[PDB]
Amino acid sequence: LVYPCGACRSEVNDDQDAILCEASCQKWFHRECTGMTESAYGLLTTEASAVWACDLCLKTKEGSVYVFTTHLANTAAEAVLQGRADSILAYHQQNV
Ligand SMILES: [Zn+2]
Ligand SMILES: [Zn+2]
Repeated sequence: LVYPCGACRSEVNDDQDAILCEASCQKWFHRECTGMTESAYGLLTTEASAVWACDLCLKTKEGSVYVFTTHLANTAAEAVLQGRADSILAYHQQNV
């Protein structure tokens, strides 16, 4: 099969950091095509109860587990790294 990046349209390969808009548009995105940080990527992909939503799905409220936009994933991860949140789910819980 082939999996075109939802933003740049080239193939997303297994050796590339990538996230899936799995609860909506069903497209893979290269991490660097989304604005997501490395830390947000590492923490979100490790959390099986978390799903990510891409910017185009957010724009039309497509589809309307814990849901993170790129911005929420970034800020939750920064709080984790700073020792200000115990985990990205704990941050989501507190902040919505
Ligand atoms: Zn891409
Ligand atoms: Zn999407």
